[PDB]
Amino acid sequence: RAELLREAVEQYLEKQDRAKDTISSALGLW
Amino acid sequence: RAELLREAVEQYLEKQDRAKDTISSALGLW
Amino acid sequence: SALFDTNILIDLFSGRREAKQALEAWPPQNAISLITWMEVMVGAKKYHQEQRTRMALSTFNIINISQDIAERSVALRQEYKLKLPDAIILATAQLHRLELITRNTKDFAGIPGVVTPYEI
Amino acid sequence: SALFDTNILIDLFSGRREAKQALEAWPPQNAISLITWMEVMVGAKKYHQEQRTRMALSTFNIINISQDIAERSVALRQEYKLKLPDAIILATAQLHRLELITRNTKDFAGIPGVVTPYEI
Repeated sequence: RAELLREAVEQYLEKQDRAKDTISSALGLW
Repeated sequence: RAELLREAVEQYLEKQDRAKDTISSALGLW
Repeated sequence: SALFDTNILIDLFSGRREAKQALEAWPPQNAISLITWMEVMVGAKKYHQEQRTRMALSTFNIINISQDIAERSVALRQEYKLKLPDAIILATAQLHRLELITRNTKDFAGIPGVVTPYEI
Repeated sequence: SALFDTNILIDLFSGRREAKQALEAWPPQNAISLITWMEVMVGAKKYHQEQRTRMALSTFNIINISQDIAERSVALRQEYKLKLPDAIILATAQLHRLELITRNTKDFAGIPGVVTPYEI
C-alpha cells in the first residue's frame, strides 16, 4: 500500500520532537 | 661510503635556503 | 536547513523564549560554525553547564573551517566591512547554501541569505 | 619546528628585518594557524599583494582547527584570561608540541612554550 506515506509522516515528526525536546531542555539551562 | 653523510648536509641546506629565499622575497613585499 | 549565529544560542541557554521559537521555526539538521561552538562552550564553563551544553550543541551539524570557508571569509570581510568571525560564519553559511539566522541587524542588514528572527 | 603568530608575519611583509631574523632563527617546516593565514591574507588584499603573499604563506604548514584544538582553546581562555583567537593559536601550538613565537608579551608572558624574539 501507501502506507509508504504515513511512515513518511513518521519518521518526519519526530524528527521535530527530539528537536523540541533538545530545545526545551536547553532553554534556561545556564 | 659515507658519503651517506654530506648528502645529509645537503639536502639539509637548502632546506634553509628556499626558506631564506622565501623569507627574503617576503620581506617588505607589501 | 539553516545556520544559527552565537547570539541566539546564547539567548536560548539564557532562557529567552524568543530563541526557542527561532530554532523551532527551522527544521532539524540545523547547523552552527565551529566558532559559535567555541563561543558558546566558553559560556558553558563560566556557568558550569559544560557537559549538558555539549550534548545540546552536538545535535547541531557543526561545520569546521575549510580553506573554502577561509578564502570566502577573507573576501567577505572587505566587501561587507565585517569583523572576521562574522565573515567566517557568513562564509560558512554561503558555501553550504544555508540562511544565516542572527540577531545582528547592524552588521548584516542588506546581505542576502540573512534572516533576523527577533529583536527584543 | 615552531609556530608563528600573526604579528611577526605582518612585520615581515611590512619590511621589518627583525621579523626576517625571527623566522631564520627557526628551522623550515614552520607552522601557522589557519587564523593567522586569514588575518594575514586580509592585509594582502588591502595592499594588493594577495597572489604573492599566498605563495609565501603556502611554504608554512597551515594547521586548521580540529576539535582537539577547539576543546583546548576553550580551556586555555579561562585559565590564562586570553582573547579567543589567542587561545586557538596557543592551543594549536600545544597540541602539535610547537613553541609559540610572538611579539605579544602582555598576554603570553609566564606561559611555557612561548618565545618573544623581539620588541622594537
